[PDB]
Amino acid sequence: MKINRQQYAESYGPTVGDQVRLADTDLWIEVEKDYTTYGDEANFGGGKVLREGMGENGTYTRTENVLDLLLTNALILDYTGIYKADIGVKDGYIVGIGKGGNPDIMDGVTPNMIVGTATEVIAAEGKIVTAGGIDTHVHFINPDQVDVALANGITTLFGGGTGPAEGSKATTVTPGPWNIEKMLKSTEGLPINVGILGKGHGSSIAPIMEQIDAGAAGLKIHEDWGATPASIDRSLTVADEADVQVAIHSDTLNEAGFLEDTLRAINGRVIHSFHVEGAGGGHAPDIMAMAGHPNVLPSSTNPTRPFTVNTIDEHLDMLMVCHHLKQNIPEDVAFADSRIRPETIAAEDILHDLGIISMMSTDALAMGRAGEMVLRTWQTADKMKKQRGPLAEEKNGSDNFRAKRYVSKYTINPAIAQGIAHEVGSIEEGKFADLVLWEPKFFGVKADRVIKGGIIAYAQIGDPSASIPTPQPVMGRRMYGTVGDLIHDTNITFMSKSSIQQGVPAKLGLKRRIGTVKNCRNIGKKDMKWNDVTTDIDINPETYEVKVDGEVLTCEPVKELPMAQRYFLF
Amino acid sequence: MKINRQQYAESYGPTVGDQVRLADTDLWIEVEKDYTTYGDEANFGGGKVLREGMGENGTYTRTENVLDLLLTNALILDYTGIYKADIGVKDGYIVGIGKGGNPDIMDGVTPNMIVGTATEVIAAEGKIVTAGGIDTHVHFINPDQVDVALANGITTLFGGGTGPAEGSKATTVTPGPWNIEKMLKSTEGLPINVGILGKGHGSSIAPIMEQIDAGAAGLKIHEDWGATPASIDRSLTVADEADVQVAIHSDTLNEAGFLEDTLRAINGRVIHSFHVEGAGGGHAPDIMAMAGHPNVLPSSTNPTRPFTVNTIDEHLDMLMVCHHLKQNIPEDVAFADSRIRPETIAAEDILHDLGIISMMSTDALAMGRAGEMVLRTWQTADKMKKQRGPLAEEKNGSDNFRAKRYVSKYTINPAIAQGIAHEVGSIEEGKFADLVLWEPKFFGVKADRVIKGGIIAYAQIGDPSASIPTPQPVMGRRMYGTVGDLIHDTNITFMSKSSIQQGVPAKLGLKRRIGTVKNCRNIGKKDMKWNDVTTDIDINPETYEVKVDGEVLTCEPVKELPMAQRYFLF
Amino acid sequence: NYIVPGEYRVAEGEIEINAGREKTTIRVSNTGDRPIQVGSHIHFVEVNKELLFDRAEGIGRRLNIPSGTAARFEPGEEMEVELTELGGNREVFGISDLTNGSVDNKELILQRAKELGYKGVE
Amino acid sequence: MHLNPAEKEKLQIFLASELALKRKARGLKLNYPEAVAIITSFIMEGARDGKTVAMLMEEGKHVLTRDDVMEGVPEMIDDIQAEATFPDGTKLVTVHNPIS
Amino acid sequence: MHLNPAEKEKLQIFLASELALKRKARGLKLNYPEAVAIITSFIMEGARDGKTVAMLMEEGKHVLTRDDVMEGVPEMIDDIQAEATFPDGTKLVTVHNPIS
Amino acid sequence: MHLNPAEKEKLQIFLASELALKRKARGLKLNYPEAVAIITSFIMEGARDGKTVAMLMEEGKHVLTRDDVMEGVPEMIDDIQAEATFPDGTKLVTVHNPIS
Ligand SMILES: [Ag+]
Ligand SMILES: [Ag+]
Ligand SMILES: [Ag+]
Ligand SMILES: [Ag+]
Ligand code: NI
Ligand code: NI
Ligand code: NI
Ligand code: NI
Ligand SMILES: [O]
Ligand SMILES: [O]
Repeated sequence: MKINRQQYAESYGPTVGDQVRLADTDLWIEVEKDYTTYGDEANFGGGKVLREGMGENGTYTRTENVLDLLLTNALILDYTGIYKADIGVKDGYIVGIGKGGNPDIMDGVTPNMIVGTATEVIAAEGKIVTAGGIDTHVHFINPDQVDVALANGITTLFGGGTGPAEGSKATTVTPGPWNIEKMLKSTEGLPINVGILGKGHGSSIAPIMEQIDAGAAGLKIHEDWGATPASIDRSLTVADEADVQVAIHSDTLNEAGFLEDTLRAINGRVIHSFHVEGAGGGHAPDIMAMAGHPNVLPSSTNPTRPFTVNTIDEHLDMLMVCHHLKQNIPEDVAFADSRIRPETIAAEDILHDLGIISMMSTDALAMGRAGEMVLRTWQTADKMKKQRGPLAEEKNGSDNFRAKRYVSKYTINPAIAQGIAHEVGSIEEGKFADLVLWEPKFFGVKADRVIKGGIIAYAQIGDPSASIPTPQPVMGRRMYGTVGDLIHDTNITFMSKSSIQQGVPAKLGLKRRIGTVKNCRNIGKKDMKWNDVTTDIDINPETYEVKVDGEVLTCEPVKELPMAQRYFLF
Repeated sequence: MKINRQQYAESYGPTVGDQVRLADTDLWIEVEKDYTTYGDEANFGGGKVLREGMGENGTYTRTENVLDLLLTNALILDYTGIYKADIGVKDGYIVGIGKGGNPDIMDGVTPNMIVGTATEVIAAEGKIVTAGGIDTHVHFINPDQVDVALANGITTLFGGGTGPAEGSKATTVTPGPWNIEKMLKSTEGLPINVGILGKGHGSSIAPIMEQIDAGAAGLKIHEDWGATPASIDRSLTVADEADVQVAIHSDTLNEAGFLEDTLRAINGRVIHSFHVEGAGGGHAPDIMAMAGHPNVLPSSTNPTRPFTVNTIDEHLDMLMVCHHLKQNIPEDVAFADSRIRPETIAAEDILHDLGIISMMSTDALAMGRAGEMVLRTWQTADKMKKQRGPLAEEKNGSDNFRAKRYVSKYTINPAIAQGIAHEVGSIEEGKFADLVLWEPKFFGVKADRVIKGGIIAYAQIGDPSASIPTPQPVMGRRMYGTVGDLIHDTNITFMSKSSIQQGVPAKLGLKRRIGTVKNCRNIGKKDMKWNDVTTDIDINPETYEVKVDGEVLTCEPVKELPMAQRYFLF
Repeated sequence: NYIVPGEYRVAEGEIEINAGREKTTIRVSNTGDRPIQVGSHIHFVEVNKELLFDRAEGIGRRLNIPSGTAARFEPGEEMEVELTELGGNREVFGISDLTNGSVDNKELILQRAKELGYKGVE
Repeated sequence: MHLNPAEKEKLQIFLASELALKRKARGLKLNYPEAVAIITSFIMEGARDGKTVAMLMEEGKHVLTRDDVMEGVPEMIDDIQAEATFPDGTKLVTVHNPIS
Repeated sequence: MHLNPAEKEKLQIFLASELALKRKARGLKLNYPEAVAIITSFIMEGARDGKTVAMLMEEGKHVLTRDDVMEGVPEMIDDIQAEATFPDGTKLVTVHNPIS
Repeated sequence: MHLNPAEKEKLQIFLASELALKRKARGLKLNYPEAVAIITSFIMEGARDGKTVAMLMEEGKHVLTRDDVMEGVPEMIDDIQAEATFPDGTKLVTVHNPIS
């Protein structure tokens, strides 16, 4: 008995060699392999396969290789591959990627993926499943920002702030032991993973280190606090001792040094370069040359992503509003023209496409959009396919190479940079079950269901008074993972080893899962999945033209993007 | 001095022999008796009776027969009677139904109903007061469902789910120890009573029993997990040992047996038959014959309630959407025609009226409406009065017999079936103070105030910025019973005896009141208040005609219902 | 190049289900007066007692139909179905409690089937 | 007014429908949420008018045509579902493939 | 805009009033929440116009008549209360027995 | 519809703008939140029409004049900022000193 491939894909989702369009982009992903045994596919419903004595095992207790949750028939899109599998979850972690069901009667069942009495079922047939997004440039300004992030598939927020204080409105900084303690307690109520950055500023070690010991997960060096040689040096000395990541927003004004001075202060130590293109901040005009160095883990923030016809007019005025610039102060006009540069924003698109910028991030509510990191990653990949063509590495007419390079920028690479990729950032066995289901039509635009620690936290779902959940209005809503004490078991507070060894969680009464930051100081550019390119980036001081391997990097801004007016009510 | 009965009822609510219309139905309830002493009625306000030295006692401490709360002048509608009384509450329980005030100066004061310094007053004069509704068919899919339930007078949710997972979207099942633990923790944040059902599926005892030991309050057998003879048998063996209720959604497809096979597997043991009419699920076409048996506690779900001109067109399409049926697959069309039957939906109205179906429930968000169990109970009673006339048992031109039969279906009978009627389900001394106040004009449509454990949890109340609380907009709002730690003291998590003996509440950090499930295995149809009829129900396999005592049960669908377009903005 | 958001472009060819397993055709009659619908993965010998077929030929087998589909038998309907072999450990537990072990124990399965009135035990 | 949770939510659908209709009136091709809002509100106002579920299952397929909406929107909307209070109480309407 | 909690809630009343007025314009007898929304919005827009509390206590009794509403709706509405910003600040208007 | 948090919030701005426009049409001088709502909605509907950020920075300065608003309102509004989905995705518009 045979099924044609159209009916097969309608029933079970696509299989090997089938392609799927990403939303309304030109991007196609191809199923590389499939873990199923054709005819023994798992499915749940009236008269379906996951029933007692059939695809559900009626014998085994939960401890005996039985799952808490099976996602059936998922199309996984991950740095590790684009492929078809069932995903098994237990104790809030991914324990099996393979083939679920009942070894009594089915061939090819992964031995720890038994569906038993204890197993919940999520149907992922016809869905794309990704890791939750890891946003490492978050300003904690307004708690309403969390649902915005969840609705676009973000599951981890790394950054800083105390709410809409000016320090927090400019910088990803929760300063000092008391503010860090207060925000770790606030974090108990946020239905998303969190790590808090301290102030990376001081000329003595102790005022910086005491933030790490208080529960900070890393540091932020920001020009607004003095991105001086001393603050850079002390922060990195603290980070090397504490095993945490340092983010940097460098001295745009070149007040105490040029880029080469900042790099000398860094002295080959590991650092995360935020908004490396520089519209969001940094040494005017050549900060983006940071992305060539082997000790730099470079991220973009999202408003420059990708280069469009409204980008420059929007950014010149955004900078005027953000900085309180006056059009009748020539120094303010010169500053804005030194900072907002079509030459570097255009080159930023191509540096992403080449694997020279490794990471995306938001800059949520400071100079970037909390719900648009995933959205703008795919808009950039789509623009680059249109302007540069399929990458050489591609095969079978698919965009799988470009799709792995781009999904890496907001999943695994930020996790690696932050020292948290042991817990989050990819769909791999042994990692926390932060999973996002997408309808292909909505891929990268609006998440269907966001799973946090193996329970749904957020869902596009309809009328709660209705007979079934699909009637209007369908909107983003918090689910049972966010309610009561379950918000503690489904989310991770990431903290320094020292704060954990010193018992800060018990001191503050933290009930959330505690994640350990580690393995941040022994990494570089070579560790960024699919985005590992080191090269000499030349930025012309007079023309701002960007050159890599003697070749000027330029592209046109586009008048239209996919994943825009087809989808959004405003 | 005498008061005419119109002025008496305007001031204090109705008294003996007075009748009250239920919303805009044809149904009239008559005050059967009154606990007051005429002239010593309790009331609260400027220059009123509950004042120090007068109707309020100024001597007694709280422990000395003083109430925490008095509901003055309530018209109680309960299986126990339709009558006028004050209701006294203390330590979150109903301690006195009778006559409140001050024995210093008043005649007929119930000795434990002193109004003292410690007493709060709710005026129930001109209100109907009922028990909170007990919904035993809840799918936990979307937390927004709780306010929907509260707004229509429901105070207990029994069922299962982990949120909008497909398992939960089809079945009232929280599967296995880990999912049960996670949802008991979620329950800490839901301002309503909850009991969780495990998966009633397996061929070994241990995988089923371990759910009971983990904190489940009962089990659900659902065809989607295999409603096989083995799963039915093991579930009931577990229930008989654990003293919990089993709900069943039987094998609609007749795959492993017909109805007589399911009844043989049950083998005279106690079981709750969900949506017994069968549109919501069960042996095609004769499942409703379950409602004749002495060991079956039969419930309807609400979308079939009552039979209307849009019912069949709505249900055929609802089933198509729910089941993903194709109009060009003859097997799907035959299935739908075998399951959606005017003959059984029409007979279901009359079986309710005769006391042969004992219970209502929602099927909230799976195939039923979270806020319409109470609403559709009274719409059904109204339709039956119009089509069948006053029941023979009625006297004085009132509908008191029909009103007690119908209020029993969503209060006391589900509580008895679930093993929780020691705590909830009726306005009786010694039970938890879950009370619903209704304006007669809004009776069964929109609750005025919902009291949970003696504190208001939910209220129709207006502008929070206003001088008084009655200005627009008047809408359903959560009240102080839902806020902070008070959500723990005002709500009950119902759990198995074994989970309680094994210390699960302490293990999980549960702060809510813990209710014990018990006395579920030693009951039958005879225990269903006012709905205790056993009889041979014949369902013709060819015509689907229903016969009781040799007589075909049929009625017409109605074009219009009360408690509909007069009240609802959509 | 009309764009259908999220559309598939499926490869050429067909998917063969239950590849390499023995197939068996048998005649099955619904002797009851109510419809019976049988899913892809129920041990075929354990179906509704009122389905008449050679029960021996259902042992160790299930319907050779796409995963999650069913065969429908209207009241009085007789038709042929194709079976495939169970895989994995070829053990069945629960369902109608006819096997509770290896499907190799044909005599014991048929003895229980006959005793409980599963039609068609030869 | 005594608004319940659903009455408050469903006010939003009417509002999105009013926004979408203004956008259609100034000559825009409508997008996915606009098209869904227009057809949803139509169903709910139809129930309020006292139409049958059967009438609204037919009419909902003729509210918008493919020349009213952006490329791909017809194919994005498999069906539109809405519950509203008919004269005989709450019922579910599903409009299948509302736009061709 | 600096919306406070009440300004956000009271937007809902205006919206329900717009919905109700469209339903009246296509010839429906109005129900309980529709009638309340129309008279409430009238009061709040009256305050915004600079009318007195006394003018709105009179006018509110003539916004809808029993021939505009369903059987029983006049008897269900004892009064309609609304607070709005008059030129002399927030005041309470109650319209007693608005519909006969 | 799949509404996200911002789509739900921004429905409120359109509604406040509809309320304000009705108040302007019956001859009221508009207040601070009314003026902000009108100019904000204009920007968001402009983005939906496919105008550029540059066009809306110019046009937004001519939506209301000081004779449309109360004494002091022009001086209370330093600028009005709105993000909306342009054909090239979300962009920020700021209209500086929108009312003179
Ligand atoms: Ag800025
Ligand atoms: Ag700035
Ligand atoms: Ag259903
Ligand atoms: Ag269904
Ligand atoms: Ni920065
Ligand atoms: Ni920033
Ligand atoms: Ni069911
Ligand atoms: Ni159900
Ligand atoms: O930033
Ligand atoms: O159900």
